[PDB]
Amino acid sequence: MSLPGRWKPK
Amino acid sequence: DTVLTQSPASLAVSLGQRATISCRASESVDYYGKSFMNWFQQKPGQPPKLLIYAASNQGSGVPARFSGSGSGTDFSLHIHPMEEDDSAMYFCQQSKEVPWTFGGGTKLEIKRADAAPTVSIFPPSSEQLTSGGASVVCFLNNFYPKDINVKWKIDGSERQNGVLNSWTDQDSKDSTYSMSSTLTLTKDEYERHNSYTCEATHKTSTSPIVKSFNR
Amino acid sequence: DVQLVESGGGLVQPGGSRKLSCAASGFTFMRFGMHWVRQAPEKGLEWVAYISSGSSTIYYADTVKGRFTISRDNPKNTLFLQMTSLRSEDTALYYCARSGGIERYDGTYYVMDYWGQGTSVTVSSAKTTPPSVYPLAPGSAAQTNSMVTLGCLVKGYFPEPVTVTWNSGSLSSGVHTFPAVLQSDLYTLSSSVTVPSSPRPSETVTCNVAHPASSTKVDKKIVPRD
Repeated sequence: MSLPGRWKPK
Repeated sequence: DTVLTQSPASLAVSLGQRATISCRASESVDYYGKSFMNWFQQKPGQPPKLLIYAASNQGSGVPARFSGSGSGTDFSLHIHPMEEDDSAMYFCQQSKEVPWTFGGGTKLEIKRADAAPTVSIFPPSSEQLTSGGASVVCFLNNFYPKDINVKWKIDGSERQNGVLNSWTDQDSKDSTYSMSSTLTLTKDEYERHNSYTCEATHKTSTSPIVKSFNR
Repeated sequence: DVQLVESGGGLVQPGGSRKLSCAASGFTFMRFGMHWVRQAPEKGLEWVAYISSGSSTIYYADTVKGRFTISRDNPKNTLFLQMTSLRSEDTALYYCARSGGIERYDGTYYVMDYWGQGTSVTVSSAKTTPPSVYPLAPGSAAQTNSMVTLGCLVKGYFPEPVTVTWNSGSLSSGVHTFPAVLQSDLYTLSSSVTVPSSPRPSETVTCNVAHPASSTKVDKKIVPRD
């Protein structure tokens, strides 16, 4: 899932 | 927080060889099939530069000589072949959790042939004596390895107090080190002695290199 | 291309406040999350704070959480770090780094892909002091081969830094400016140069020392003793 400032799913 | 244990704290690798730096995470940094593990190169007096992101992906202007491997809590940065401008501080970092954490870093230096230092000694300047001060300086330039001991002698007697030392970082062209040592006394105490000596013991010899001057 | 320039650092008394700025250019600033990372003298990198592109998500380091405030002004392409209750342990070079997104078939992994040169923050109550500059000329028994080594001792200044040049930058080879050592709230540094023997004292050799914090600039000619 989305981890602010680290990982943003498509 | 997930703590990162980076080893070794420092290393010396010959040109052409591989330099591997390891980084252990206290907690797995794996997240959704990816490893949130990054590596930075920091040249002296320069900002850090991204090298590898996501454990094994090379950043923008990163040479193929820089590789990275690992997953979970086990990670390594590889540099092969090692080249001249590779001497620098390297840091691992995890981007899975907040706070973002970095390894302690490792100073990577070029292992070059042993070179003995060029020792020069300097007396207090007229202007400093006018001020009521007396610093004696010793420059030990361009040697390898970095390890070297300098003892100060006043009339043959070893002095321990009022002496400040400093080492330059491994140089860009010759990959050597340089050191500076200053002994500071007042003008009145300096004027109480005759001989001042800089004696340096370095791996390149048993007997120390000695420089001195008489007041 | 992408340029980040921090500013605003300097000496601050313990318990003091200070605002640092980070000027962005070469990219679409409003589109990237940004960070502040600090590096203490002889220390590793320590993450300080994060802010999303639109300021919705802000994250801080625990040791900074109450005293430091991160913010940005997208229209002005500037990132800020407001610092209050400064502690000696906040003394560090502060860098702003961009949070760059990298595209994958499944998402975008973020990492600090661009960093600035940084601003130095010294949290101390020691007083700003100009350097005393002294020439280091060979002693009487001045034996020497083809080259001669000279130098300058820059004693008792505060705080860092000091820039040292020789012959206004003409003499750039064979120069060693050693890192400053802090002894009793006063810094000291020295610099050496090796010039061919024939050039001294025939040609003049002088060190130019500037201490920004004090508006200091000094030229110090190395004249032969005697």
